[PDB]
Amino acid sequence: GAMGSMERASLIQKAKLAEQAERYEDMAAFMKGAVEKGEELSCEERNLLSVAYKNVVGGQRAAWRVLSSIEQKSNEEGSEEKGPEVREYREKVETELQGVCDTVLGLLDSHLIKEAGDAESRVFYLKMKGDYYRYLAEVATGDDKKRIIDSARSAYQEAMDISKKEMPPTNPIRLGLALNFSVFHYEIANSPEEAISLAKTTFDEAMADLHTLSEDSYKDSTLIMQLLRDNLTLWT
Amino acid sequence: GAMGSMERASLIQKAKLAEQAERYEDMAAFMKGAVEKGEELSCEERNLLSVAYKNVVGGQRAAWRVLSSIEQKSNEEGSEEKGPEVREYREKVETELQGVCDTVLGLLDSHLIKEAGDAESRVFYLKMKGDYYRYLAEVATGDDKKRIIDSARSAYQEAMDISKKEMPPTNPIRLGLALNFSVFHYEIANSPEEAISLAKTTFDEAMADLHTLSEDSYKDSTLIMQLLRDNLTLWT
Amino acid sequence: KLMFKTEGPD
Amino acid sequence: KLMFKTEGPD
Ligand SMILES: *SCc1cc(N[C@@H](C)CN)c2cc(C(=N)N)sc2c1
Ligand SMILES: *SCc1cc(N[C@@H](C)CN)c2cc(C(=N)N)sc2c1
Ligand SMILES: [Cl-]
Ligand SMILES: [Cl-]
Ligand SMILES: [Mg+2]
Ligand SMILES: [Mg+2]
Ligand SMILES: [Mg+2]
Ligand SMILES: [Mg+2]
Repeated sequence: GAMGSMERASLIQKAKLAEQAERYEDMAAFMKGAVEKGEELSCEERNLLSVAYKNVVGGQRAAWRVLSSIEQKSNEEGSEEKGPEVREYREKVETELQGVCDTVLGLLDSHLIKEAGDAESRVFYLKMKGDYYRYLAEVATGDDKKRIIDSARSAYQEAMDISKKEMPPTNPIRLGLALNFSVFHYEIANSPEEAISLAKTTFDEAMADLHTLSEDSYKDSTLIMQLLRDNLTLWT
Repeated sequence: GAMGSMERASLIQKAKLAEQAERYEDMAAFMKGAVEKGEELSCEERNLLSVAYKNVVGGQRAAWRVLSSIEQKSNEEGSEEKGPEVREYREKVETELQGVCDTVLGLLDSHLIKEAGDAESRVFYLKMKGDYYRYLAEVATGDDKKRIIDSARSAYQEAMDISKKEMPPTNPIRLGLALNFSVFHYEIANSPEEAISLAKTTFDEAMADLHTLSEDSYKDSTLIMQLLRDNLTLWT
Repeated sequence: KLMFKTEGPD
Repeated sequence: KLMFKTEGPD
């Protein structure tokens, strides 16, 4: 694509520079270009890809929620009409967000997931697929909302099955997956009891496996366990 | 341009929404579109324009400094060559920064400044012209660095002359101008004593005029006076 | 909206 | 680089 003439290694190097510069749109374009070289990604390269797009879409979601809230305020009873502008600009941001999600899902489909044989890579990518369908679901309202949700559910569920079979309970990828799937359940699928159950079981099974870890792995796993607890504290 | 088909009022409304969403690239494009409608800007619209582009270029300057520092590290004695990538990406960001500065300077030249008759509008725009030549000077290294610097100096100086003739010493536009011109002197023109003198005189003449102000104007002026003091504390 | 904790940045 | 204070945001 736009990055077809740059070396894979240079794109990865420049993704790392862009991260240091907090240039996440650049970071994402470089990692898109690296993915499209057609080689599978290393653990570090997968994380560069995810961090880049997570930062880009995070900005769009934050903006969308601001605009959505204004728009709902402007449609409540007793509100001075202000015309189409809020709706139009909310749609503008929403469309750009959906474009980013579609781009990421395209990379996963063509062909990161099908070439990911190892559990740590396949679970990572399936979690990402669930995540970006979840971001689509956050803004969906039409005849495709239910299918978007089920696409997220299906991706998360395949990732859960593999992780439960192939990874220890403290594996940070497995833990981050369960965290995000539980949030899916809570506020996307409107299944709060499923969300709470998944988070508790995930936390408790990790806690019982911490004894097997080095100090560095312990730090990685407990960091995500704290997020599970943070949510449970709000949900219970 | 790209915004030629949107109403002026809608562009201003959407600039304000983008500010609330922290979508400053959008904010800048909307205000560019509003300027190109050809009407002069109100005080609020001038500030929307400035805030938008200040946020955009601020991100680019922060990124450029990160990349420039890495690049200088990679050219010090005893450093493992890493190839052209740091220089290339620093150039990429630098070129985008220069493009933003050229866009702003184009708006000022065509035709904000020539149509600005009042002191508060003409000083505002001339200060902006000095500012965006200053951002160009921060990254300039070639046969045009001296002329870029003199362009900044010339714009700031015309703005200073008008402000001294037409505005009270506490006028926030006049104060922000003097702040920025003093920083120009200090680190662009390598004239630290001019910088210190301008900041002290500006601070002291404002301090003696505060008694004329309402509580709201007092708050506006003292906010910028504190920035003058902050710099003087580091410079003396 | 109250955003719950999910993996990774922002 | 140590950035000195200038007018306005960022
Ligand atoms: S697989 C080695 C690796 C792990 C991480 N992140 C861990 C905390 C697990 N996700 C990682 C982050 C990177 C980045 N933000 N540049 S690179 C990298 C490598
Ligand atoms: S002229 C009225 C006016 C003033 C400001 N800023 C003052 C603190 C002086 N620069 C202003 C800022 C705006 C914004 N960030 N939206 S709008 C507006 C109007
Ligand atoms: Cl729009
Ligand atoms: Cl580049
Ligand atoms: Mg090659
Ligand atoms: Mg839509
Ligand atoms: Mg019209
Ligand atoms: Mg250059």
